[PDB]
Amino acid sequence: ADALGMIEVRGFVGMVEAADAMVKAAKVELIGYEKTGGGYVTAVVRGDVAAVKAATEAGQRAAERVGEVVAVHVIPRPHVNVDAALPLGRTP
Amino acid sequence: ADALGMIEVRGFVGMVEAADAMVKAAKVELIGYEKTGGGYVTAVVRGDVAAVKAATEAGQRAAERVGEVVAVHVIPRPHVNVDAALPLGRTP
Amino acid sequence: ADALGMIEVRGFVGMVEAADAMVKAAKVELIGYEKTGGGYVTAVVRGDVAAVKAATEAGQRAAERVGEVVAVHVIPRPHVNVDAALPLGRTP
Amino acid sequence: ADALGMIEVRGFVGMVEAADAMVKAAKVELIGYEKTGGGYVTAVVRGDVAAVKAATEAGQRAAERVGEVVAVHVIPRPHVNVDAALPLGRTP
Amino acid sequence: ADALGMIEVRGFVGMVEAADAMVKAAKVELIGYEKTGGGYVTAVVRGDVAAVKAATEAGQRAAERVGEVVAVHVIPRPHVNVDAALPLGRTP
Amino acid sequence: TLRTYIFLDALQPQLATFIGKTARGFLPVPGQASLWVEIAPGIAINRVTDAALKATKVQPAVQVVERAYGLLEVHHFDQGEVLAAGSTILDKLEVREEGRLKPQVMTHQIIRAVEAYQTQIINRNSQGMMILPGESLFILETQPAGYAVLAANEAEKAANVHLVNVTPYGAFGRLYLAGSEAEIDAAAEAAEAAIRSVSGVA
Amino acid sequence: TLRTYIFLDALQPQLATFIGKTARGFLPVPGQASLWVEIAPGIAINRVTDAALKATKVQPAVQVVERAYGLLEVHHFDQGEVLAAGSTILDKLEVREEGRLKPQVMTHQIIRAVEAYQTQIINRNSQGMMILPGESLFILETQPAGYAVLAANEAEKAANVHLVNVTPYGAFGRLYLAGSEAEIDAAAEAAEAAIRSVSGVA
Amino acid sequence: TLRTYIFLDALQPQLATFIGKTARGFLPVPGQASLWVEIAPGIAINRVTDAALKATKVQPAVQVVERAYGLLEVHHFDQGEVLAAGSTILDKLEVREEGRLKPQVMTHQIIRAVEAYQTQIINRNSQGMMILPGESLFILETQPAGYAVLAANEAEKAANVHLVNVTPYGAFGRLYLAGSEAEIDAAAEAAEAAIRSVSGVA
Amino acid sequence: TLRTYIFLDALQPQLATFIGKTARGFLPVPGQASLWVEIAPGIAINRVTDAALKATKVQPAVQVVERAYGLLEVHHFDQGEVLAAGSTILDKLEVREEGRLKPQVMTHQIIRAVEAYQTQIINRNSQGMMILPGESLFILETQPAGYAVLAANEAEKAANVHLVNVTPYGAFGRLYLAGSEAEIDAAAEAAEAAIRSVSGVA
Amino acid sequence: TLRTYIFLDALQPQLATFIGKTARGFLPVPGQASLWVEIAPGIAINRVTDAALKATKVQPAVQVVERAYGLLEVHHFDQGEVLAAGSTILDKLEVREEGRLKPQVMTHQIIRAVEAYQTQIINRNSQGMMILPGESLFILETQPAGYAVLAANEAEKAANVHLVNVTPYGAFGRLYLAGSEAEIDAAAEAAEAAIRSVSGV
Amino acid sequence: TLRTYIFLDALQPQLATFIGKTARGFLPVPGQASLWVEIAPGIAINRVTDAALKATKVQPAVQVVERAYGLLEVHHFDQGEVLAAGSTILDKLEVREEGRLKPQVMTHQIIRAVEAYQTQIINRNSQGMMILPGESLFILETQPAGYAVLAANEAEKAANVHLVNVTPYGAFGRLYLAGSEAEIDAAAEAAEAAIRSVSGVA
Repeated sequence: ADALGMIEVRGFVGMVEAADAMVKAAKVELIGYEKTGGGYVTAVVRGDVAAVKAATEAGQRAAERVGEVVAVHVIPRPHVNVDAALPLGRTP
Repeated sequence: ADALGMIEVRGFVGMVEAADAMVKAAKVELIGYEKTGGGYVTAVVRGDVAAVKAATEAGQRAAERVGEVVAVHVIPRPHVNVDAALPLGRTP
Repeated sequence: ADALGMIEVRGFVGMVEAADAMVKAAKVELIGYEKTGGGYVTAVVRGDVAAVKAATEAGQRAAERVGEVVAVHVIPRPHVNVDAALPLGRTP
Repeated sequence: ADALGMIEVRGFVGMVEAADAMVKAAKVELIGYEKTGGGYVTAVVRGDVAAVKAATEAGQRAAERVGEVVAVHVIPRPHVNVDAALPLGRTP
Repeated sequence: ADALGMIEVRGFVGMVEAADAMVKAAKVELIGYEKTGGGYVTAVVRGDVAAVKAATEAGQRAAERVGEVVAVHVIPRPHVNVDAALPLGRTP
Repeated sequence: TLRTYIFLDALQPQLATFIGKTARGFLPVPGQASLWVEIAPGIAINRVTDAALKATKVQPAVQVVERAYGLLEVHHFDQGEVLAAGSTILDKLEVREEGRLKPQVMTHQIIRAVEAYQTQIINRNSQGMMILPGESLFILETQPAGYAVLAANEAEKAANVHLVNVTPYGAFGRLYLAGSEAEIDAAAEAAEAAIRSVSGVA
Repeated sequence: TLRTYIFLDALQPQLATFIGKTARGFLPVPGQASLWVEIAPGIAINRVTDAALKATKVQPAVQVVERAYGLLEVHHFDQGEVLAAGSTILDKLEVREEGRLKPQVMTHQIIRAVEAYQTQIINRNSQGMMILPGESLFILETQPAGYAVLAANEAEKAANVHLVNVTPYGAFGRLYLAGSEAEIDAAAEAAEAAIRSVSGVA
Repeated sequence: TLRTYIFLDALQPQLATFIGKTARGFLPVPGQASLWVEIAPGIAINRVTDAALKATKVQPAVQVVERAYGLLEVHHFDQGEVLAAGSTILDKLEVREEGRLKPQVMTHQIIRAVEAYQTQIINRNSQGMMILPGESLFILETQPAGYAVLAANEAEKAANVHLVNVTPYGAFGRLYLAGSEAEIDAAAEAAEAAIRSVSGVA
Repeated sequence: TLRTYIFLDALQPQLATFIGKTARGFLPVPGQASLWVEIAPGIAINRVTDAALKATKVQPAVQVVERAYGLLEVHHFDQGEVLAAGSTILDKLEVREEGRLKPQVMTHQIIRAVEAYQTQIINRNSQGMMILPGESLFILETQPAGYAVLAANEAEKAANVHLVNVTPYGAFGRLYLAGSEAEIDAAAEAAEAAIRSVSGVA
Repeated sequence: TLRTYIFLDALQPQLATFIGKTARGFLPVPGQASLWVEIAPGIAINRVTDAALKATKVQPAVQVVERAYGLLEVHHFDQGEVLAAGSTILDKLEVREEGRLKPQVMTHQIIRAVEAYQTQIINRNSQGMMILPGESLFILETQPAGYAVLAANEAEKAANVHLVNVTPYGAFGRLYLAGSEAEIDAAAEAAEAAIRSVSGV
Repeated sequence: TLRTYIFLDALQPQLATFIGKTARGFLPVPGQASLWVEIAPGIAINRVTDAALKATKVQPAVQVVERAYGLLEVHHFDQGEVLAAGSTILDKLEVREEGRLKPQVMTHQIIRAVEAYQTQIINRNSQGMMILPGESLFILETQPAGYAVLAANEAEKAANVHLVNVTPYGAFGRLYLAGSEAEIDAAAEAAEAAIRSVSGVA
């Protein structure tokens, strides 16, 4: 299964800059974005483990200047129930 | 793949004033506005780089008189995945 | 020749939890374990560097709260003589 | 007779790292490993006098970063009774 | 054309102690001894350079306890005329 | 004055291949030992090289004279030959082992996911393996210039990276590496752990 | 006289990297569509290039006026631009699609486990990725010289190899590839099937 | 430390052609906007270049690292792209617009009617348009070296001269121009008026 | 075997400038009289050169031995010296004036309003003045190769163009000429009338 | 297709010096025994070289893949090693000793008392020792191109000359020698007698 | 600032041959006079060279500008012409004969019976006559850089040696010589007697 890298920012501008600097700094796939309400938006990139790790470590470094970065996380091998339950880019 | 400009305002009135100042300031195209919930709304203009770089500065100068401007940022060349997945006006 | 990941625990229980956390963390292959006497055992997984670098860190973070972790080390390319002479799960 | 190089490390991880340093830093024959209980494992390389003296330098330099190095030693010509009675690789 | 090690001792006893120390300290070949008269005798060992350079130092350190060591010198690559004309063990 | 005295106890294959690609001398093969000597001033190494060539079976590859940075690589299979050539070089210079300058790391940077336009500039001005677009890039400067080959040797020996360029001469030693991100991280760890584990005069 | 008209639908990254390493012109990036036209006499290609640059928005990398023959590369992302440039070139030359010379394979060889003494010479005399000792080599010549980029592109597309060298201009186009044994075997099968899949004039 | 930050808002055709004749990376076409950055130290531009290549659509030509004079040319049709690339470069360095060094003219000599024997040495050690025997020669040194392309751009933009050479690297920036006497006078006036109309740290 | 015997009565300044930019010998100046002798085999021209240097005081600029052919330039201010050197050469070779091969034009084309993408390539691999975008171009190949300097010389004797690149040794002698439209039209008319006015052996 | 198979029993020091000045490979020392195999097409020599390196311990110096031809040099001190490498090469190509092309002399000239205006061009356009004005010059073309190294070696083995240049790969093998008059005359006699004593096709 | 002003009153043949092998300019012949003027700074010699060429019949070979060491050689048969060119150069600079720096000998070494491995590195990085194995080697540094050709001329003039590489441009002047042992001894004596017999300012 492909990996997972999520950046949750309070603000759409920080999420767009995060999701831009993640795809400019690795070979990942920006599959979408999640709007959990109250200003919190989460950008999701997906690919092999070192690429999404470098992508989140660049997207955090880019989005802290233009917003409020709340969460930065990488899951290297998510279980298939997460991809089959949550809208995270690998729903069969 | 024109350049990108976003104004995030806590408040609809400041966002409408920012969107009014940006399209009067230069050659941009207000493609829409994103409502992340909780009062944050982000107006998006899209055009070539020295137009949006003056437009977002005029929108930051005007929208600080009326509301709480959270983030002002210009992306000079957005990646094709950002335009393809995120709702930033140029979905093919 | 895949990369090497070794977790040495003074105790069988911490080693089994370390091996479980490694094989649930990334895509590795638990090839076995070594019993060097005196209560020291060593779980050995093997996979490419991006997987095992995160796998051994997850195994160390999940093996400190169970047993006593002695050594954690990742060898990105073992030589063919180590795989031929020592029991590291790639004996020809 | 072929010259003898021995690295005794308290732990299997430091021994595998020391053997990986030795068989890459020179041109020796890693004949095996000796387990004397209590976590003391000894890697044995065996080449000529130029090779093992430069192999165990990298072994001592690379095994101190991962654990406890008990002993590092080079014998340039082991006596024939030592290779006849002790299992150090050249047992007839 | 292997390397060369020579220990000159004023006295037979120190030369025999040096020739006994050198062939134990490394893999060299004691080819002979040269009686130049007046008490000076020169033990000659022969092998690759890191054996003879670690052999003649141990032979000097052993033969200083018993006699008058005149000269200790190692020749890493003796010329083909030196091996061919002088009695240094490798006359074709 | 001895700036760099480093003994590469084994030449890993991309390093020996890259040295044999830009050798003004005899070409080395992988598996051999190696010795790099960088001194100040430069022309005196024209004597010193000859002393090594009169002493041992070693065989030189790169010998650069610039009146402030001499250079000499000598390589042979038997490591005793190369160590005795080192003793000959240090006896001709009348300096010691610890008299070498301790290398310091000036700048290490990892420039992950290089765009293609930068790869054109990097591979046109290099000789090693080509950098592909999207691969990472580890750049390095060491003081003095001679220890960059040591950094390249240990970085190849640890990880699975592509050797792009190394510069053993000049004011400071440059090193470029390419490959996937985790292997570039492991090679960066190898180069940093290999440079500052060298004893010498600060 | 049209000697080579080949249309690369997608540049594999090591091929485009090697071309942009040794090009006199605008450097291509991977993923672009390429077109190689080799004609005789060698100077008239300066006409032919102009025709493409009057019709489409294609962009040239390699325009080599060699000692006998003239080689043109043009490339662009949109394949409609490159195909319209090819139609403009074939109408300026007033020849058909299958008016090119049929490519002929002179020597196709797999050299398994190349010794170090050969590898040092091969990758001293090349400008690509270094062949390492112990790697299987694939050597290939095509006549005319312009079809070697087709073999390089297809052999990289259908395998996992390292491009050591390719020479798309001259009397005979040459290809040096290196890699593991099964991957060199798959690349050899793909290239030998791809060169014979081109029709033309015998 | 920012030594040179200059923005050539239009590449006049002999300058863009000379840049494209000695371009390391992607070579430009005339009519494009260009930007030259020279910094100290040198290898730190290898990061900074990539930053511009992540931000804008610009494409680089000359990227020279010499550990004390880095260099980066970028160029594109849209002047906003090149200005935003320069803003990205100045933000990555955390310096400002006025942090650049104010260029000083250190030698300007007009050699009227250069005879033939000197022209052989001048064109044998240059790349641009040839100097003819009997034509006037304007030579120029500017400090720092990166501002010489500005003087070359403005001297071509004002007068009808031939660009013999411009060296934008090293310690001092070199400019060789050739042509008839009044046109060389007007080009000299333009270059002297263009260099000292740049604001910066003295 | 005499392939080319051509006598330039006066070198135009761009032609002599271009020759002296890329000559392996004694550099000629504009206004001198020149004589180009290309023979096959290529080494035997070292006899022929000596013959001139045993008779007259003429001076050689270009004496180039190629893969197949050998080219000799000789030059002096006095046409009596150069014609006596030519008589010495034709008596050493024991041939006549018309024993030379008759020059054949393979491709004479005028490329009107050359695009910028091509003009960034033509002088990327040239040796003379830079073609500028928008300038019309005349390309030319003559066989044998030594006649092309005549194709250069008269083409500047009857027009005012820029000599881009003339290759006078080869299998195919090549000529590039840039400039404005009607002016290179007159240059092309003069060069095509100059080549067909040379008699010899078909 | 074998074009040139020549065997040098001993390299003269100026020849081995010039070869190791302009080689791409493992440089020979004077006194070694050498072997030159030029075949067509030029890429199959990459096979042929490998065959020698799978049989013997010889070292290759010059392995040049030309426009249409391909040249291999191998050398070692033991002539048994070099002759076994040659036997492995000739059995890999499945040809004989006389399957090589017989070399033709296209041009041989002794140019006496070369004046300075020619010597400057000759030495600028060479890679070996500098020609001096007043020295007699010997020029030579051998086809195929490999045999010129034989035409070098014997021409120094039976004279005392200065090797200006030798080009052993291309459509014509080239030799420039310079020296005193009698020594250039003896070198010319030795080189012509060495080239005309090679059998072939 | 005048660093080196030396008047080679006769070019001995290997020196004139070596200069005419690597001169970016007109080539000299043996028997002519010479004049090596080296100034500080560099680009001013572009005027000063012209000051020779207008005034006298002299004719230059080497003209190097590096903004710290501007160097010029001129040569002609008539020694009065070369002395008049020297007077014109020293009048243009407004310096005198004794304004030159007195040359000091930094490092002279006689390396006897050089082994064959070192000869490869020496002749691969040189242009003169090939050093043979077993022959002696004399290396020399002079301060300033321009006085190395004086020692080369006088050492060829005295003994029967082979000039290997004289480097007059750069930080300090290098000299390599080869040949038999007693001849290298006499040439070393001649070079040391020729350098320190020059008047100047220390």
